[PDB]
Amino acid sequence: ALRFEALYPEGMCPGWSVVVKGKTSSNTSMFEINFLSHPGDQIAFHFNPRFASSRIVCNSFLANHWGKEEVNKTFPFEAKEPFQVEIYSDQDYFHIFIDENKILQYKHRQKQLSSITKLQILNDIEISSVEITKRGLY
Amino acid sequence: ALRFEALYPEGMCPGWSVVVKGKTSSNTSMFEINFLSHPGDQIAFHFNPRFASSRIVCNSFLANHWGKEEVNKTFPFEAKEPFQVEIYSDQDYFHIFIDENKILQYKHRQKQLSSITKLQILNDIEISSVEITKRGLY
Ligand SMILES: CC(=O)N[C@@H]1[C@@H](O[C@@H]2O[C@H](CO)[C@H](O)[C@H](O[C@H]3O[C@H](CO)[C@H](O)[C@H](O)[C@H]3O)[C@H]2O[C@@H]2O[C@@H](C)[C@@H](O)[C@@H](O)[C@@H]2O)[C@H](O)[C@@H](CO)O[C@H]1O
Ligand SMILES: CC(=O)N[C@@H]1[C@@H](O[C@@H]2O[C@H](CO)[C@H](O)[C@H](O[C@H]3O[C@H](CO)[C@H](O)[C@H](O)[C@H]3O)[C@H]2O[C@@H]2O[C@@H](C)[C@@H](O)[C@@H](O)[C@@H]2O)[C@H](O)[C@@H](CO)O[C@H]1O
Repeated sequence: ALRFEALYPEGMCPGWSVVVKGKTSSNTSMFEINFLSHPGDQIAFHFNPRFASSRIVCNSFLANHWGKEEVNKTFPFEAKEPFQVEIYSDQDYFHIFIDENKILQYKHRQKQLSSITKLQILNDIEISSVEITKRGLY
Repeated sequence: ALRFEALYPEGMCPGWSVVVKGKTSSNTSMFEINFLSHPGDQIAFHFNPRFASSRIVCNSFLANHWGKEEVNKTFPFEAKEPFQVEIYSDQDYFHIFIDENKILQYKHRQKQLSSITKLQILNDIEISSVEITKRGLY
């Protein structure tokens, strides 16, 4: 189920942060935050915390296929407890912070960063806030 | 021109805050922030700062007609200068704060508040941030 979508047609990458606060409803489901590129609604970045297995799966869906999964060594979420996830893009990575701690980086596979105009948040997350902010590049 | 859209299908009213930060590009154009209700994409609240005339026009577009304009001349904007607009809904009004000053309140005309699932930001605004927060008091 779609919980939140945002569209910024001029392209929200690189140099933008998405900050999502919320918590899961279940102990053993999952949610995803996807960054989609236009045209095609390809998934440039899929961030998928899976609470049954305590694994964060990251991937891209390009040319009608999922690529190689990048699975983080740790799982800094707790089911049913509030978290903050920030995803910030630079020229080379999506950088993921959870509760203000740097957790992982994911190298861009879709290189056409300015085509990433759409954010979707799906499945088991009760959102308390979404912030989309133009940070720039440092 | 659509600059930003957000969809929150469970309803973002009442008790949510939307904070928009940005600046205009022109000295004498205009932008609008619209809260839309589903089904129908009716405009529950249209917030339209008009820089040529220094007037904030507020209205609703329901049953295929604009209603009575509620116009504020406080116009605490300056062309090309960063601003912060916060729109917070309670059970009775949309409350508007600009640069942390309360400017106006607008009584709900669309009474089906939970049907307000969509935010659109159009025309002459260069967005630097959009934040959408439940329990908009915090
Ligand atoms: C079984 C399969 O086809 N793939 C397994 C991997 O699961 C997919 O992992 C992807 C990330 O690498 C996505 O998370 C994907 O789900 C998303 O995409 C699909 C379309 O592909 C749907 O839109 C989902 O709604 C969306 O979340 C995962 O596939 C889904 O879950 C699988 C377990 C399976 O039930 C699929 O049918 C379902 O679409 C899995 O991570 C990997 C390791 O276990 O094994 C692959 O086989
Ligand atoms: C001329 C007219 O039809 N209406 C005048 C008022 O202008 C409209 O004001 C509305 C709020 O009360 C909206 O701001 C509207 O613009 C929005 O909606 C229209 C569709 O109705 C379009 O989608 C626009 O893109 C959108 O911003 C205003 O109408 C627009 O501006 C007018 C000046 C005119 O050019 C219209 O054709 C255009 O749609 C105006 O504020 C009022 C002042 O007294 O006079 C009304 O007649």
